[PDB]
Formats: sequence, C-alpha cells, structure tokens
Amino acid sequence: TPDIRADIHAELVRLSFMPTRSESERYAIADRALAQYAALEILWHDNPDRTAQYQRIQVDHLGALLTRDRYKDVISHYQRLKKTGQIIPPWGQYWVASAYLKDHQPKKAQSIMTELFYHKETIAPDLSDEELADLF
Amino acid sequence: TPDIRADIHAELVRLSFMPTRSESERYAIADRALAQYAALEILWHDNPDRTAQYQRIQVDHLGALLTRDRYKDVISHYQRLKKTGQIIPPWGQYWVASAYLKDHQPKKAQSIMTELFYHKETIAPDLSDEELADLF
Amino acid sequence: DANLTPDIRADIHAELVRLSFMPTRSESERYAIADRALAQYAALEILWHDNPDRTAQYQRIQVDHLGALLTRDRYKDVISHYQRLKKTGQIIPPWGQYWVASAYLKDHQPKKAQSIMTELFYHK
Amino acid sequence: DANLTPDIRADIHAELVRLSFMPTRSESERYAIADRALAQYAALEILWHDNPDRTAQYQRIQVDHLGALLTRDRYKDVISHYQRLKKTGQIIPPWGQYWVASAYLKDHQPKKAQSIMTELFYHK
Ligand SMILES: [Cl-]
Ligand SMILES: [Cl-]
Ligand SMILES: [Mg+2]
Ligand SMILES: [Mg+2]
Ligand SMILES: [Mg+2]
Repeated sequence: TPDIRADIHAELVRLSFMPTRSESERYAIADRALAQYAALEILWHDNPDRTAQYQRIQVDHLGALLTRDRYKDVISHYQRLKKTGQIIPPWGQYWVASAYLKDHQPKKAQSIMTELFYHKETIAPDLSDEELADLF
Repeated sequence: TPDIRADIHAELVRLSFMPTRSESERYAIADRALAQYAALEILWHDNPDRTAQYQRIQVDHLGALLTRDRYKDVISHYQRLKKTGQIIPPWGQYWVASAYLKDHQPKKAQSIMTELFYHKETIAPDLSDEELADLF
Repeated sequence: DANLTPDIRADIHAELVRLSFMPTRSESERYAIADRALAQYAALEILWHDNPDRTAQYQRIQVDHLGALLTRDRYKDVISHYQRLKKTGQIIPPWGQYWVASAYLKDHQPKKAQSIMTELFYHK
Repeated sequence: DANLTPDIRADIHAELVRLSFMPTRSESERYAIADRALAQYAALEILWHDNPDRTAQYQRIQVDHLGALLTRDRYKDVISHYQRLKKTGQIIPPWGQYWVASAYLKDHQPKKAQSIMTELFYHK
C-alpha cells in the first residue's frame, strides 16, 4: 500500500514531463505531486518500516520541483539529500543537472554529467581474508 | 586555536598506534583522545564557524575507538559519519576496515579495500555549456 | 583459452577509444588516438565479420566504435553506425547512448538528442 | 606531436597490467595477460633505457611493472624491482605501494607489509 502511494507519486512526476502539456497543466500536475509528497513526508518521517518508499519519494521530489521551475529548491533538496548519505539514482542526477544549469551555474551541471559516465577498473590484489588480516 | 585543539586530538590518536607502547599505555592514550573528543563534540556541534575542525575530529575519532579495541563502535561511528554524507579520507577507511575484520566481518573489509584502489577514466563527450543546455 | 586473445584485442580497442576522450588533450592528439582505434577496428571488422566464436568480441567493438567516430568529430557517421547497430537489435549500453546523443546534437538535431536521453533514464 | 606514440604505448602497457587484476579470471588467463604486459615491458625497457625524450614514459612502465610481476605471482621480483626503483628516488604512487605490500606479505614477510601500509596513509 505504501508502495502504491509512492508509485502514484512517481507516476504524477512522470506525467509532469509531458511536452504535449502546456505550462498551466504542467504546473498543476507538479502541484498534485508536490502535495502528495508534503503529506507522505510527514506520514513517513519517523518510520523504519517505510524507510524504502520514503527514499523513493525523496528523489522523485527533485522531478516535481524541477517541473515547476523551482530550480534553487531542486538544488537545496539535492544538497539536503546529499547530507543524508542517500544514493541519488542517475535519473535523479539528470534532474539536478537541468536545475544547476537553469540557475546560471553550468560548471556544476558538467561535473554531474562527468561523474555519471566513467569507466572503473579495480587494482585489488586478490588477498585472502587471513592475508588482509595479517595487514592489521 | 580550534585548529591546534584538533591538531592535539590528532597527535594523541597517532601516539595511540605506537607498538613500542604496551596495552595499558595504548588504552590510556586512546582514553586521553576519546575524552578530548567528547568535550570538542559538545563545544562544536551547533557551530558553522568550526565546521572544518569538527569534521577532522569526527574521522580521527575512528582511530581512537579502534586503538581501544571498540570495533563495533568504530563501525557504528563510521555508519553515522556515512549518513552525514561526510567524505572519509583513505586513512579513515583503513581504520574502519581493520575494525570490520576484527568484528569477524571480513567481506566488508575487502569491499572497502577494493573501493580504495581503482582506476577511473571519464567518458565525458566534451560538451559546451550551451550544448549541455540544448540537452534540457 | 581461445576467447582470451580476441577478448584482449577488444579490450585494447576499448582502452584507445577511452584515451581519446581525455579532455587534457588537443584536437591533433585526440584525432591521432581516435585514428589508432578507428584502424584497430577496421582490421578486426574484417578479421571477425563471419565468425560465431568471436560474435561477443565483434559486438563490443561495434559499440566502442561509436566513441572513436564521435571523438574524431564524424557526427553523421556515429548516427548512421548507431542506426545500423539499432536494426541488429543489440543493446547500446547507456554510455553509448550518451555518445550518440552528443553526435545528434552536434549534427544540429537537438530534439532527437533529448529523445535519446529520455530512453537513457527510464526506470518504470 | 612526438611524446604521443610513446605515451599511448605506456598507456597500453598500463591497461594490460590492470586487465591482469580482474578477479573474474582464472590463474591460466591472469598469467597469460600478465605475460603480454611483462613482454610489452621487456621491449620498451630496451627501446627507451638511454633516452631523455622518453624518461617520463620509461618511469610509468617502471611502476606499472610492479603490477604485472605481482599478478604472475613473482613476489620476490616485485620486491627486488621495488627496492631498485626506491634507490632511483622516484615516487611509487599509492596503488604501487599497495601492490608491493601484497608481495611482501605473500613472501611470508608481514611486518614489512604493515610498514609499507603505514607510509601509504600518512597525512601529518
Ligand atoms: Cl565506420
Ligand atoms: Cl623484471
Ligand atoms: Mg581503464
Ligand atoms: Mg568503454
Ligand atoms: Mg594503473
């Protein structure tokens, strides 16, 4: 049930990115999601049993804020999510880049896109647990 | 002055890693640092003007906890530092690995050492700010 | 033991493509390293085309090739190669989609670049 | 334009060493790719030794060589190469120190491995 409430929030945020929709309509659907959010924020804040779908709406919230052209809020919500050590999925980083750009702040948008597309190669000497141990 | 107080804390934590020193002595010097910490934690908690040297003692604290063989506390302090989105320097990760290992939990120690030694290569199409913009 | 050598040859192709994206480097240097990879490709293209035992290695270089084309500013070729790889129904990894978007954009074709980036971040 | 080719040859050496550390791979595969790099090295060793214009590229392969030796389980050689590179006063990057520690450890010499790791995390 909390899953489907987060699912509904997510759907609304996605419906907000319709270019088929005008500014009036976009803004109105962004609001339906901003509101569903405000409610669930409060309902779920102090609850370890709803920790999962809390984190989801936290990110989907970046979409709604951006859709309603509240650029500085997307950044401040991002920065607030950062300081909870929560991992922003890539699509969430796409949103905050868009925002950083529209706030006349492109260098930050670039650094986000850079950190999104790299290649990583380990240099881990295959060590046994007993060999890693003999190192401490 | 806060710099030199953090400097003193750091020095104590380093003096705790002397193998030249016995268990009694090690434990005693770990305590001098655990205490200096407890004080500075409180003195500095709600202070944006001391945010820098706060973060330093936060990490140096992992050393003292580990030196006094309080393995589970090093992990719980680490995990608490994680959820503040604070960046643990490599030497701090070395400490928490040692702890994860001594808590009979080696797979986590390995994953830390792995994430410490990699190679990273960007795949960033060099895009202009005006071209990154034309993408949003 | 038999996929080891071709694996490393595809691995070296990939590395060259990635070395071409180092922004520290000028146009002449970029172009030179892009060429080393465009060439490694042209060779392996021929060596492998009709070979089921290197079908995996073939497909890798096919995508890594998008990078080299883009790095050497051959935008229109990146798109034609993309569209050709699309019609073989093989997956373009995300980094590959980012590449073809950059190309679509530099070919003065931005609405199609957005459409690519849309499909690139889809989680439903 | 003249450091470009030697740069890419050192770059390819490095990549091979790194491909050797992929833990997905068996002993036979690891050993085979370690050899491709040990060989690339032996060639460049000779080609470059007495050449001030490739002194940079020379020094790179010198460190990357620690990886290949270690990957092929030639522990005692990693240490002797380390100690030889040490006496030329050139910096071993951190990842290089991690390598020689692993070697010192596998040569049943753990107290020296700790001493290396000590110097590896020093910030005072
Ligand atoms: Cl082509
Ligand atoms: Cl040798
Ligand atoms: Mg690489
Ligand atoms: Mg690649
Ligand atoms: Mg390397």
